[PDB]
Amino acid sequence: DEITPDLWQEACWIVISSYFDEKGLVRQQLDSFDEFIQMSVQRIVEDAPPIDLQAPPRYLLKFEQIYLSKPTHWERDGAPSPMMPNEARLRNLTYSAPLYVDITKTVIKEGEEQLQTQHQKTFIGKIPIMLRSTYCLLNGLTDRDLCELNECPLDPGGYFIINGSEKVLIAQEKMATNTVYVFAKKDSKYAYTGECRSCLENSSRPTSTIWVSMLARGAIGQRIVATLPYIKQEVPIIIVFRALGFVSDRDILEHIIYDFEDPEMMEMVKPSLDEAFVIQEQNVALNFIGSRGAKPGVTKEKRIKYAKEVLQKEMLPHVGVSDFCETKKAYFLGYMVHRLLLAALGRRELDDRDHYGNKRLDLAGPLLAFLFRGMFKNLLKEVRIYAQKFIDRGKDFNLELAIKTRIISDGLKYSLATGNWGDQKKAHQARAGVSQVLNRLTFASTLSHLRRLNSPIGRDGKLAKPRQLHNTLWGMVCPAETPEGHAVGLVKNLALMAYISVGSQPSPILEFLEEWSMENLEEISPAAIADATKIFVNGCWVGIHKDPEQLMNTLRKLRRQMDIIVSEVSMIRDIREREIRIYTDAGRICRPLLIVEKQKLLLKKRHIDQLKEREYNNYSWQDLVASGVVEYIDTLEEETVMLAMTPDDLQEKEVAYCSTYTHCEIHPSMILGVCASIIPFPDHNQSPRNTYQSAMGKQAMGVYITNFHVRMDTLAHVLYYPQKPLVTTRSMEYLRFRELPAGINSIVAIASYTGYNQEDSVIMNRSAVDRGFFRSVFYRSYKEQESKKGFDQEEVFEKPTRETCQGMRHAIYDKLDDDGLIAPGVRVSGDDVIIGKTVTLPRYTKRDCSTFLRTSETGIVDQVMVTLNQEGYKFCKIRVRSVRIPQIGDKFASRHGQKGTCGIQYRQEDMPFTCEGITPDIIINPHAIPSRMTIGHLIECLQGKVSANKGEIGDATPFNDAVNVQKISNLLSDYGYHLRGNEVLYNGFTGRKITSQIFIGPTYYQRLKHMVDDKIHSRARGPIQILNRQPMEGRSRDGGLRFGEMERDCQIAHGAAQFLRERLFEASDPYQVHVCNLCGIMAIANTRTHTYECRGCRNKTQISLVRMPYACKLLFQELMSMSIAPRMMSV
Amino acid sequence: MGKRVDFSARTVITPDPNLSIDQVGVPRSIAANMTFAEIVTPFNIDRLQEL
Amino acid sequence: VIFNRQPTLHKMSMMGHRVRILPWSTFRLNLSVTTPYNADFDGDEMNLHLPQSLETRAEIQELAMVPRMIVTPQSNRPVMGIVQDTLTAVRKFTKRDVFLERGEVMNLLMFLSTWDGKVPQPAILKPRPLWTGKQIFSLIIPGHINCIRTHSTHPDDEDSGPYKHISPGDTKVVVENGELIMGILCKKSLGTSAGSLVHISYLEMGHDITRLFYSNIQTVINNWLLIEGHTIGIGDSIADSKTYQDIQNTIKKAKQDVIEVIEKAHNNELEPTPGNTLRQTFENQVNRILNDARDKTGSSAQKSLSEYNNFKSMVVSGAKGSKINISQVIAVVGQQNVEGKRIPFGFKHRTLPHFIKDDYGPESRGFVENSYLAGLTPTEFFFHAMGGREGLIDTAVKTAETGY
Amino acid sequence: MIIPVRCFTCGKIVGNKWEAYLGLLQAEYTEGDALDALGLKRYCCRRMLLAHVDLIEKLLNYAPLEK
Amino acid sequence: QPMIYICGECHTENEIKSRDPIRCRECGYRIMYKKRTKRLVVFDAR
Amino acid sequence: MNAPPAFESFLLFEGEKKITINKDTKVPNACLFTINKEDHTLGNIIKSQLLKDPQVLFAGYKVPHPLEHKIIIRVQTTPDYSPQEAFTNAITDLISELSLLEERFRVAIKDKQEG
Amino acid sequence: SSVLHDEFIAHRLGLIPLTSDDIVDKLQYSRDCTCEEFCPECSVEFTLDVRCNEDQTRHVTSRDLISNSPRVIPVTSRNEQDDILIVKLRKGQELRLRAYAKKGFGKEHAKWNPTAGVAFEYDPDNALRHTVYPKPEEWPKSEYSELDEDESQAPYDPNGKPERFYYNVESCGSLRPETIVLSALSGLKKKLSDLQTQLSHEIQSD
Ligand SMILES: [Mg+2]
Ligand SMILES: [Zn+2]
Ligand SMILES: [Zn+2]
Ligand SMILES: [Zn+2]
Ligand SMILES: [Zn+2]
Repeated sequence: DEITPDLWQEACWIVISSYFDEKGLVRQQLDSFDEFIQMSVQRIVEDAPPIDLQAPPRYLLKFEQIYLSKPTHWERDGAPSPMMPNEARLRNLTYSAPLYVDITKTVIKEGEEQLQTQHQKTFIGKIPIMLRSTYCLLNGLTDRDLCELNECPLDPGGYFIINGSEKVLIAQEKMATNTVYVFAKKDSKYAYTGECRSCLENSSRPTSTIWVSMLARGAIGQRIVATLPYIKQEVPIIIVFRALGFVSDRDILEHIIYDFEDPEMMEMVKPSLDEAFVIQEQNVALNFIGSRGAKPGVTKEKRIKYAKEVLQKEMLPHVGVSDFCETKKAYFLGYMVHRLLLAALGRRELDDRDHYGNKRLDLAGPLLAFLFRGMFKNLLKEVRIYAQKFIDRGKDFNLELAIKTRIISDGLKYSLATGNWGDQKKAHQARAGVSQVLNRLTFASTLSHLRRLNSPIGRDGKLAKPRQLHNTLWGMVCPAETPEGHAVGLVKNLALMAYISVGSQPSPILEFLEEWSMENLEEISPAAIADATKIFVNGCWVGIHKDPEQLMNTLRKLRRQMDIIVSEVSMIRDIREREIRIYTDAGRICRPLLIVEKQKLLLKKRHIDQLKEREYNNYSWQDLVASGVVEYIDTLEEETVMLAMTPDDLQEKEVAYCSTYTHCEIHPSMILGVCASIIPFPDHNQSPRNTYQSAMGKQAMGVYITNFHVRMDTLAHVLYYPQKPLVTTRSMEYLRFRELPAGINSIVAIASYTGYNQEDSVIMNRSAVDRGFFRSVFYRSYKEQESKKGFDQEEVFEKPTRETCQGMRHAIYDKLDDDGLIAPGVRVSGDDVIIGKTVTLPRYTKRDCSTFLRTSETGIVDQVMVTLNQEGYKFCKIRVRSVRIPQIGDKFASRHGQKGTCGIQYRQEDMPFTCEGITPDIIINPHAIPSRMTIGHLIECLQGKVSANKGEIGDATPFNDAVNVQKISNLLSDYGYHLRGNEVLYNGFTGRKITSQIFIGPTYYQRLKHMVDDKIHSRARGPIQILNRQPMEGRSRDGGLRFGEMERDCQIAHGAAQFLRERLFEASDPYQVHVCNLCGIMAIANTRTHTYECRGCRNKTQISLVRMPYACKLLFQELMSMSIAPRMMSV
Repeated sequence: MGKRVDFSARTVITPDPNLSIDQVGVPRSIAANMTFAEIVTPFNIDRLQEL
Repeated sequence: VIFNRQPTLHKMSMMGHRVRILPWSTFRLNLSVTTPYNADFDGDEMNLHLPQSLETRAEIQELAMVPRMIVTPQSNRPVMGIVQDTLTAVRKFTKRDVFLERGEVMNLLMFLSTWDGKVPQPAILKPRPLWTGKQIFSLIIPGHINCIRTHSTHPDDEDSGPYKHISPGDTKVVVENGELIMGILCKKSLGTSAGSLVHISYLEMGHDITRLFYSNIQTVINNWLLIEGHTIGIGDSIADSKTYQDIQNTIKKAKQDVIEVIEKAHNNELEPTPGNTLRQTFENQVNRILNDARDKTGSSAQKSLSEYNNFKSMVVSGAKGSKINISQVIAVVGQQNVEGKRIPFGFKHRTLPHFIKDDYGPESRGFVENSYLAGLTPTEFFFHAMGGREGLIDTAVKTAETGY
Repeated sequence: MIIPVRCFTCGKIVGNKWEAYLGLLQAEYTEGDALDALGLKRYCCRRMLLAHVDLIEKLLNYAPLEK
Repeated sequence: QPMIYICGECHTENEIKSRDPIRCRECGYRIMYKKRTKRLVVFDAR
Repeated sequence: MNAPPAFESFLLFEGEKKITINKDTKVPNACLFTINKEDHTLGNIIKSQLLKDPQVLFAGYKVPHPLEHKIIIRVQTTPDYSPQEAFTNAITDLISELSLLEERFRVAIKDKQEG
Repeated sequence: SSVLHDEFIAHRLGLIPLTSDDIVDKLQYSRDCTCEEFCPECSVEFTLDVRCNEDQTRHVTSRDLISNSPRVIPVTSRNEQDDILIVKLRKGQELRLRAYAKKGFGKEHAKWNPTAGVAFEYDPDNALRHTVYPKPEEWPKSEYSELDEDESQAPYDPNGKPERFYYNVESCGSLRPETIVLSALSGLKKKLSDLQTQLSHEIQSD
C-alpha cells in the first residue's frame, strides 16, 4: 500500500509526468483565455447598462447573448472561409474570430403599443484567438492533423497571431484586491496606513483604493483618518461611521472594538472620538464629507447627496454597492480600523508588500477583459450618439449601421500588436511591455516567454526590495531564471508545476456557509465577534463562526472531493487572529502538493499503479486530484502548511523535527522553471551561474520548432546536428528538450593550450567544425508589398530598367525575374536585389523602390512566397538562407554560465590527443572554473564520460542522493579511465606527453545567436543624419560609433587635444558659418558672387568665416529659436 | 559633448598571445573599409602610386 | 589606432595600438592589456578609432600608446600585469624543481625577442645538462633591475629564524642584476601591485623595454605551458576521507553550539551585551559560531590540498580564485545573507514552509552546510539563490548611481 | 536533424549505423551493447549515436511543396 | 516569361501573369511559391 | 567574411619563396630559415634532427603566429661548420630515415599478410 | 525537394569516403591539371538521382552515388556494414545532383582526412616521467604496459629518451590502413625533398 523509498523516485516522477500529460507548460495562458471567452465577455456585455434613448418613442437596446464563431477570414469577394493559423502567419492576417451579439430593441411610445424586435447574431467585433485554446481551429487536433496543417505538434500555443506576428501576453503582477494591508511609511505624516484596493466581483470600474491611516505622533494623541476616494482631504473615521448611520459612539466602537475588556485599543481610538464630537448626526457628517471634497457644493443638500453617492459606490465596492449595505460597509471599515490598531499596538505584524500571497498575476484573460470593457463601453457610446442623432429627427434607425465594429476589432488588434495596453489615443498613459513578440529562437525561449511574469515596478526604480528573491517565490517562480540587466528580479518565470488560478464564483461557497453554521454579518450582534472567527470570502467579511477548526476540516474535505469547492480555491485559516480567508478569484499562483495523513502520504502504491497504465485506463492527473491525494496550495495557504521536502521527512526520527506535516513536495526540483530545468547539477553551481545559463539557454541554437520549413520568420537559426544531452535532468522530458534540443555534446578538455582560450574563450577543433560540428543555417525573411493606395502613385513588382527608373542603384538586377521577384536557389551577395519594385511618378513615370539584401549577408534564396495581404494587393516574402560555420568570435556556452568566444581553431593534428586518438572538440581554460565555482560543469563532464562509455543518459536532476561524485568516479574507473575524469594528453605539435593530466570528457555545449559576423562593423565616410550632419546610428544604417562623453573625458585626461578635436569636430560634422564681426550672429554668405552681408547690422565688409561643428550651428540656431542671442564674437 | 564619428570600427574581441601588448589584431575587412589619407611626396610617390 | 572599451572609466580604457592585420573577423588583443580595459572574451566588443592626420597620429603615438600606459597615475602602480595562464604557469615555472632540457630550452629561447643569442650555462652540468626555469626567466627579465618580493605562500615566521636568505620553500623572490636569483614568481611579483618586477622594469627601464618584457614573459611561458600543461577537474574538488570527517565534525559541533545558544535564549539565560538588543546579541552569537565553523572547515580543506591541486595552483599564483572559493567547493558554502542578515522570515515566522515556526537554527536561516561538490539541498539551493540575487541586484543597481 | 556522417571528434563514419542502431535497440539490446555491436568503442562515437535526435522523421510528417 | 507558381495547399503548377490576383486555379488557395530556379548554383562540399 | 581559404596554409602565393635564409648577426655562424606554408610537422623533425648534430650549437623553431602559415628555424653551428650545411644534412638524414622506415614498413606488411 | 537544404546535402556528400587506394596517386590536383574546371585526370564524376514515389520513406544512401570511375566508389558501396545515409525522402520528394570528387588532404578539410582515429603512445610505463601522476596508483595501465599489478609506473629512467612509439591507425575507408601509413611516409619524404630542392636554390642563389 505504502510507496517505499526505493520506489519513490519512480512514483514521484510518474506523478509529475501525469501532471504534464494533463496540463502542459502553457496551461495558464489557455485557461485564462478560455475563461475570458466563456465567461468574461458575456459578463462584460451583460454588465453594461441598457442604453435608453428617447426624444415620444423610446428604445432600450439590451444586449443579452454572445456568440463567438470559429476563426474565419473574409476575402474581397466576401466568402467566409476557415482560416488556419499558418495562413495567418504567411499572409499577415490576424487570427481572430467574429463576435456576434444578440440585441433586443423594443419600441415603447404610448398606449401600451409595445413590440420587441430581436436582431440575432449582430456582428459586434472581431476577437483575436489564442492558439490551441478551445476556440482555436487547432483545438483537439491530433499530431497527424497538425502536421497536415503545417503546424508543429510540439508547438505549445498560448499566443496570438496579429498581422502575422506572434504576440504573447506577459502576466502582469499587481497587489491583490479587497484585502486590507497595513503598512508603515517611514517618511510620511502617517505612522501607520491600512489600504484596501477594493473592486467589485465582476469588474466594471478601476480599483477604488481606500486608506485608513493614523497620524504620526507630533494634537494630544494619535488621530485616525480615512482617505476616501474622490475626496482630496482626510476625513476622521468617526465622521465616516456617522455618515453611514452610526451616530452613537457605542455603536461605532462596537463595530471597531470587538473585545471591550481591552483598554489599550480603547485609548488608542479615543482621540478620533474626541476629534469628532461637534458632528453627531448622519446628515451633518455627510455634509462634512461633501465639504471636504474637491467639489464643495454651495448648498448642503447636493453636498449630502454627493457624500451619499461616494459612500455608497466608491467606498469599498467589494463589500457591496447597492443600498442598505451600510451595515456591511461599517463592519468592514471597522475591521480596517481594527487592523490598523492591531498594527499600531504591535499585536499584528505589518504586511509584507513582497509576499506573493498578497499579489495576483493578471493573465491573458483578465487583461483582455480590461480591454474589452473599455472597448465595449466606447462602442455603446458611439451607438448612443448615432441613435440619438436619428431619434432626434423622430424616425427609426438601423442598429447595424449604428454598430461600427472597428472599435472592438481595431482596439484589441492594436493593443496586442503594439503592447501599449490601453486606448490608442492614450498612448502615453498606456502601459507598454504587455503583449511582446513571441521569442522563436529556440524551443526553450518560446516556452519561457510563454511562462513569463512581469513586476511593473518600473526599471528606473533602484529599490532592491521588489527585485529580491522573496521566500514566497518557492515553488511558484524559478529562483534562477531572471534577466541580469536592468530588470533583475522584476521579470520572472513560472516554476514548472506552478498554476495560476483562472478564477471562480464564490456563490456555492457562500451558499454552503449559509447552510452550514456560519452567521451572517447583518444578523449578529457585535458582542459575538469577540470569541468568534471571522470569515472572509474574496476579501468580503461575510460572517462569523464558532468552531473554525471543524469548519476548515469540512471545507478541506469538500475541496478534496471536488465537491462545491473547486480545486483552485484557497482556504487559509489564520489561527492567532481568528480570520478564515477563502479566495476564489483569478491570478493566485499556486502549485500541487501531496497531502499527508497522520504521518503518511495519501499517495499509496495503487495510485502509482493506475498512473503507470495512464494510456490504457485513462487514469489521469485529474483522477489523482479528485482522489484527495493531491492539492493545489497557493502562496497564502502555504503559510498555514507544514511541508515535507520528501517522504523521508515523514519517517520517525531519533529526534522528530515536526511530526505533524500536512503536505509533501512532489519533487523539490519543480521549484525551477523551464530554462533552469535544463541545467544539470544546478545545486553544484554558484547561483549567478544558474541565472546566466537560464538567460543563455534562450540564445542557444537548436531547432526552435519542427515546422520551420514553412515559417517566414524575420530571423531564424537552425542547428545542423542538434543532440540531446548525454547528461540530462528528469524535467527536460516535459520541456521537450529531447525532441528539440539546442546544443551538441562536445568532447571538452579543460586545459591551458597555447593561450588562445584565456579569459572566457575556447579553442575549437577545426576538423570537427569541418565535419558539421555546431554548424547552423540562418534564415532571413524579407517582406514587401506593392501598394495601389491611389491613382496618384502605385507600386508594382517588375524587373526595373535603366531607361525608365530614376532611383536605380548601380547594382545589377539580372537575378530578378520578369515578375520582379528573385527565384529560389539563386546565390545573392551583399547589396543585391531580391525584389524589383517600381513606383509610378506624379527615369520617367516610375521610380525604383527595390528591396536589397541587408548588407554583407551572402546567402542563397531559400524560397519565395507570394500571396495577398488583408486589403488584397500583391504581397511577397523571400526567405534567404546563409550557412553559418562556427569561427573565431562566435559565442558558445555550456549549461553552467560558462560562456566564451572561439579564440582559435586548430586542426585535429594540432589539438592534444589521448592515448586512443581522441582530440577535444573544445578546449576551455581552467581559470574559468575556480572563481565561478561551476562544479556542475565538472560533474556533468564526468557523468557524460560515464554515460558515453556505458551507453545511457546521465541523471543530473538537482537534488538526488542516489547520484554523487564518488559513485560517478567509481563507475568511470570500471571503463578503464582515471576515476576523476583525467587523461594523459599528448601535445599535438610535438607529440610529447603533457606533464599535467588533463580533465576531458563529454559536456553539452550550446552555440549562441551572437555570431561575430552579425556584429563586426566599420565605417569610413558613410551616410550622415539629416538633422545634425553626423554619422548614422547602427550597422544596418552603415553608421558610425559614438565617441561619447566618457571618451571625451578620457581623451581630456590623456591631454590629446588634436585627437579630441578630430573625433568631436573633424570626423563627425565639420562645418563653416559666416559671422558678423559686429553682432556675432550668423550672416548671409554668397560664395558664388562673393557677397557677404548681415541683414541685422546692414554691413557687408566685416564678415568672418568660422569653422564650427554642424551640431553647434544647429544648437545656436535652436537657441535663436528661443529668443536667445548666442553671439560668436571673434575678437 | 559626444557624437558619432567616421573612421571607427567595432567587433568582438578575441585573445591572441602572439601579439605584443601594444598591438591590436585587426580583420582585413575592417582595414579594407577604413582608410588613412596619406600625403604624396617624392619620398612615397612610388609606393602610393602602387597602392 | 585608439582602442576603446565601454564603459570608459579611466584613461587606460582608450589606449594606442599598432595595427596587425590578421585573417579572421575579431579584434585580437594581448592578454596583459585586458585588465586595463576590464575586458574578457565572453562576447565583449571593442571600438577602434583611426586618427586621420599625422598630428593626431603623433599625439597618440607619444601620449596614448599602451607601453606609455603601463603605470597608472591613479595609484602609482602598473595597471596591466601578467594574467591567467601566464601567471599560473610562471608560478609553476619558477618553482625550484623545474629543470629544462637542451631542446626545451632552445624551444623557449626561440620565443625571446630580447635574446642576445647566447645560450646560458646550465645550472646543472652533470650527470645531464639541465637549465632551470629561473635561469630562463633571468633571460626574460630586462636590464639589470633589482627587486625583492615574497611569494604568497611565504611563511611570516621565516624572515626571523635562520634560512632567511636561503628559503626552504623557495619564497622570498630576489632578482639581482636582472637575474632571478631565487623565489617563485606570482601575482605579487608580476601583477599590478606596487614595487613588482613589471613596475620596477617600467621605472628603471623604459616603456619599450617593459613592453618587450611583458611580451617575452607571455610567449616563453605559454610555450613552456604547452609542455607543462594546466587543468582543473573533479579530482581538484575532492578531499580525503579524513578531511571530510573533520569538516563534518566541525559542522556538527557548530550546529550543536547554535542549538545551545538557542536553548539559552529560549530559557532567558542570555543577557544582552552593551550596544545591542537581545535579538541582535543572539544573532551576533549565532553568526560568530557559524563564521567560526566556516573558517575552521575552510582551513581543514586548505590544509588537505596537495601540491598538485589545480585550485591551489591558481590561487597560489593569484591567477584566479581565492581560498574562500576552495573552501566553498570542498568544505562548506556557508551562510547566505540577504541585506547583511540571515535569511529573513518571508513566511509567517518561517523562512520556508518546510520549517517549524520560530526556528533560528542554522539550516532554517540559510546556512549551507554542504559544498558545491557535495551539492546543495533544496532549501540551501533556494537560500543560495536568494543570496546570489542580492549580488545581481547590487551589480545592476550600483551602476547608475556610480556613473552619475 | 539527421545522423551525422562522421564522428565530429575522430572522423569515424557513423552515418551508416543509425538504422542498425535502432534495429538493435528494438531487438532488446541495451544502448551500450548496441553501441558495442556496431563497433563504436571510443566514447566520442558512442556520444554520436547515443545523443542523436532523429528530427528528420518529424520533418517528413509534412507534405512536400510539390506533389 | 510564364512565371509558373506552386500552390501552398494543392501543390499545383499553374501559370499566373502580372496584374493578376494571386489565386490557385485548382482550389483557390491564396498562398503561392516560386519554383526552384534553373540557374546553376555550385557548392563546395565543405 | 574574413575566412582565409583552407589551401592558404599549404599553397605558396605567387612570388613568395618557400624558404628564405637570413644571417643572424647577434652571434656568429647562425642563420634564420623562414619557411613559408609549413608548420610544426616539418619544423619539429628538422629541429630534432639538427639537435643530433654535435656541430650544431642551437637548433630551434617557432610558428610566430598560428593564423599565419610560416615557421622560422634558427640554427647555430660551430665555426668550422655552417647552418646551411647543417640544415641540408638534417633534411638528408630525415629523408634517409623515412626511406628506410618506408621499406621496413613494406617488409613488415608483407610479413603480416603472408605470415 | 528534401527537407535538408542544398548546403546540408553538399556538406554531407563531401564527408562520404571514396575508395582512393590506387587512384589517388594517379590523379592530379586541379591546381596542377592543365584542363578546364574538370577532367578525368584530376577529378571523378558522381551522379545521384532519387525520387520517392512509394509510400514508405526512401533512404537516399551512399549506394545511390553512381560514379563514372569504377575504382573510386563510396566505401560502403564497395563489395555487413550498411550504406551511409544521405537523406530520407517522403513520397513526392526528389533529389538529383551531380558531384565531382577531387584530390586533397586533411590540412584543407577534414573530409580529406583518411583516418578514423590515430592512437599514438609512447613510454606506456611512465619511465621518462614526461607525465607526473599525483597518485600513480589511481591510473589504469596502458595496453602496452609491461608491469606487475603491484607496480604503478616504471622506475624513473634518467638516461632515457622516447623510443618505441605505438600506433593504431584506423582507416575511415578510403585508403587501407597500411596504405595510409605508406602514403604518409612518402608524403613526408616528398615534403622534405621539395624543401631540400628549394633550400639548394636559396643556397646557390646566395
Ligand atoms: Mg565581457
Ligand atoms: Zn551683423
Ligand atoms: Zn569518434
Ligand atoms: Zn491550389
Ligand atoms: Zn583536370
